[PDB]
Amino acid sequence: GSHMMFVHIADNHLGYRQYNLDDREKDIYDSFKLCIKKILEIKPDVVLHSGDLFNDLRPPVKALRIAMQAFKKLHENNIKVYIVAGNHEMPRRLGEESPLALLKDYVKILDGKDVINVNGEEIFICGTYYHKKSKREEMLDKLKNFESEAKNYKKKILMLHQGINPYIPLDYELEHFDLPKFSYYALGHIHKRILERFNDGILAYSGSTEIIYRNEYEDYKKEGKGFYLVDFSGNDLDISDIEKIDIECREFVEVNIKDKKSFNEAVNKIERCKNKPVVFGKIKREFKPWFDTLKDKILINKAIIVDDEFIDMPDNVDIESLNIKELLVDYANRQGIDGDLVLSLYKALLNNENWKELLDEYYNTKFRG
Amino acid sequence: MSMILKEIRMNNFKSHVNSRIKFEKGIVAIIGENGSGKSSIFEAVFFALFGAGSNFNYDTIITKGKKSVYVELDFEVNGNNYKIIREYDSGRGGAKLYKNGKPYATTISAVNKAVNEILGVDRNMFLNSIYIKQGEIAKFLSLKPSEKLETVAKLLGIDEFEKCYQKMGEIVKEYEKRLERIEGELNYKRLKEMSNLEKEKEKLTKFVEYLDKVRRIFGRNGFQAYLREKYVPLIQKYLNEAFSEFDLPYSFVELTKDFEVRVHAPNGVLTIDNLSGGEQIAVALSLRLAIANALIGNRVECIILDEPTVYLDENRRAKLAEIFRKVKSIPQMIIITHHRELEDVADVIINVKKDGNVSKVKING
Ligand SMILES: Nc1ncnc2c1ncn2[C@@H]1O[C@H](COP(=O)(O)OP(=O)(O)OP(O)(O)=S)[C@@H](O)[C@H]1O
Ligand SMILES: [Mg+2]
Repeated sequence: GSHMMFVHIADNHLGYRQYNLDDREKDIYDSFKLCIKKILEIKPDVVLHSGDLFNDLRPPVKALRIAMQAFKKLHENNIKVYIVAGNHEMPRRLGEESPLALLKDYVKILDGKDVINVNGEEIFICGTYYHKKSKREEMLDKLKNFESEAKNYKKKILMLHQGINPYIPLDYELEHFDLPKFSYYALGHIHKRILERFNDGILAYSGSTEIIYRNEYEDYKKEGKGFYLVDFSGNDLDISDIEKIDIECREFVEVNIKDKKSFNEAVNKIERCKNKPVVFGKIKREFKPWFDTLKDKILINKAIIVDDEFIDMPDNVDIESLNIKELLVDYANRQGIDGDLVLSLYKALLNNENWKELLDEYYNTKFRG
Repeated sequence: MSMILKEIRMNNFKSHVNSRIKFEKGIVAIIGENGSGKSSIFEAVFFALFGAGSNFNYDTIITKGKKSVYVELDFEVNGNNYKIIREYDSGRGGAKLYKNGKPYATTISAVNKAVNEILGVDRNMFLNSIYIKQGEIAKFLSLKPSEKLETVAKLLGIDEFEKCYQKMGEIVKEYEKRLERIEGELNYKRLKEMSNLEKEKEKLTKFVEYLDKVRRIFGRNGFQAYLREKYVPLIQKYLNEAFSEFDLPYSFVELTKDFEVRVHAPNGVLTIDNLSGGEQIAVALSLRLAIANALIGNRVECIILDEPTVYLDENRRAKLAEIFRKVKSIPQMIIITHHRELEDVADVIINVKKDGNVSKVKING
């Protein structure tokens, strides 16, 4: 008795065609179809979609299809599905409709309150679409009702597609304290997986569904991309009753080909590879022809042919804000002149001050010629 | 030179018979069909400030029906808050300039020499760094390498030094008459050691020396040339730091001594000659934004770019939208395209429709 399980999923980016590559397009569709399958094979009670199902606002026919099909099944096998539209899905000239509208009888598009019955027990859901940081305020409003309307129920779930302060440290449109106490936070927008306690409840970023940027690979092997299977049986939840489903992605491989020892380590990766990987990074110029050798074990080579001349770090952080004043002074000394003066002679000449003075001064004062 | 545009009002200005427009900061973005009225909004901004000098054709900017032309623009510059006005009634106009409420100059010629120092760049150094007209995204790189060092010498702060040079050339004038003075008195002037005026003659002479050796620390072949050199590497950082986000097939981009662009391909170096339309515009855009970052807190202004996405393909447009968003060293970039991308990433989204020859601005967000 009493058994209620939902699948939290996000950022599929259907329709994305990385490096203009027919294959990578198919890769994105495949890794999604897989999820829908696995999820169809788990007949979970509810599916939470945290946004960015599509890539653009006018996704291609085929992506639209591939979705409408998968979501068809979902609701054909009596699965309830909730989704908030992400940044890629919020129409900018209203009068034109988000692509999500094409899934309207398969899915409920959240921008409000709603309650679902599973095992007579009543649970609470709220969510809303991607809000720029600009309109970040009107948002707090939204989460207020949400908070209020939600106090009444024991179990509550929040769906949002924004980025939040501690979790993306860079570009974010909401902060940690900036949100009320819920039981699970099904989030979208961060592509790396994220799962951790918070405000008595579990917060989560299902993550993407493939490698959309090269930098998600290292992040991919540690934590693996897929979705979250959440067992909301007992009265509470921990990282324990949140099971994670995995999924295989196109493989990436970073080569930094400097010497003979390296060109080999690079071989030790490409063939040590499930399918044809995408290779990226550096490759000294003298090794290029002997790499094109592997142009058939490779999917695509986005690595940089470095000139033989240069042999140092260029991506090396060297924060330079040339302090004009500092430099001028440091310089003038190298030559033999009172920098601390010629500098002062400088500020003075511009503000149209009395130079005679400054000179007449220094002359008598410090000038021992 | 921290400059920002608040709002602007215009009357009888080409297709803009009458309309006012509010300029919110960040990702400002005018948008509209062809001829909606997009560039005029910034033809006008540019009139207000620098009014067409020569007695040019005023039948150009005046709505083809009308007789007059009124434009007034509101902009916070170096902290303060100003307002310039310029008009024209069949044959004659003049320009008033308010400073927080209190006018600093009130004549065509007055407000003129006033707007140059309250901004720091002439009319053409303006179009070379603050207002980048439609067609001229690549202009800079198209310049003679002297013309390049000339416009960069101003945008960097090197011109001021050339002032200090020719200043120190006049200052070495005084302490040389003074020195002649003493020479003339010391006219008719061992066991013979040097007198007091002889000791001053000397000191004053080893002074001039010191003075000149400071003049030359201001010279073209001097500190101007150190500063420059100590500047390129840094610009390069940012150039390549952004050029890469375009995913073009190229190692890095060398930025030379004399601001030449050298595109390192796997077997060879390509110049802005060999690059392609779209490719030129990328490096172009990347360089402008690049120098912006380089003087991050040396001078933080706004920028107007008109169709930055010219020639650029579907992939590149969006890469560039992603770059602009990411851009931090400029508070106001208003951008004028008709393209989808830059829209869907915009703080503001100022829409221009044109109702039969007359244009109407419907500010959004
Ligand atoms: N002196 C004038 N009197 C009345 N209308 C004018 C005058 N000068 C230009 N226009 C009209 O204003 C429209 C162009 O305004 P612009 O700012 O230059 O164009 P735009 O909205 O940027 O369109 P683009 O550049 O092709 S995407 C054209 O249709 C002109 O017909
Ligand atoms: Mg235009």
